[PDB]
Amino acid sequence: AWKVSVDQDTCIGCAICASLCPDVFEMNDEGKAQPKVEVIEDEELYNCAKEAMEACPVSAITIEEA
Ligand code: F3S
Ligand SMILES: [Co+2]
Repeated sequence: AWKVSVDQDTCIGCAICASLCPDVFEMNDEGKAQPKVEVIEDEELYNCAKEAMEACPVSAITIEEA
């Protein structure tokens, strides 16, 4: 279980995330990333989403674990 989130104020619509890792991060009505999933449990999906996080220029991707 890894829930993903994206601070809506930090984000600039740079869009490395939607590339890179597309099953996970999708560009909303106002050009700010959002996730397509409320939970990730596949690890290869996770990998791509952590990749995204390590990459986002303004770093507004936060992944989370329970
Ligand atoms: S800028 Fe926002 S659009 Fe994605 S790559 Fe960073 S979270
Ligand atoms: Co389960």
